[PDB]
Amino acid sequence: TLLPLQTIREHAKCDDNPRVTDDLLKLYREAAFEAAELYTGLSFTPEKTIVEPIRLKGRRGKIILSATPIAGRPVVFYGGGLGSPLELIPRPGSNVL
Amino acid sequence: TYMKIADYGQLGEYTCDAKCDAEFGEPGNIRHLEGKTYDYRGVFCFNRKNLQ
Repeated sequence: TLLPLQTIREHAKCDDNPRVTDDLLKLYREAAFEAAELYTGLSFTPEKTIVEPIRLKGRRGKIILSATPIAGRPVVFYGGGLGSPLELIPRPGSNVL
Repeated sequence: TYMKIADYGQLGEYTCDAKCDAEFGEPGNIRHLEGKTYDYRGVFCFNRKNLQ
């Protein structure tokens, strides 16, 4: 739904002459789509939810989230000397909190 | 007038980690009191001669 095969055969100048079958193009399209996701950092697959114990770093507690939540959903912390859970609305674009 | 401590009351107990439920507890009363006194008020009479 994001990118149809007809756009491939029209941009890559293979509409008339195939030069490749369809399932190989399907494998190619998955390959090109599994490469940009991890190169740019921006998550993919419609949303995800990570449970992740955070480790303290620094005297004031610099905390980087390994998955950079969306823009403003309050991240919850608990356990490890933290008596009561509390929310935290993070940075959009960066994960340094 | 005197005073009577009705009870003492509890104070928030033994939380290892913050759950914020028993903050202030509940104390007791002091119950000011009062009280009066009473009296007898009796009499009697003889005339002059049956006593003499």
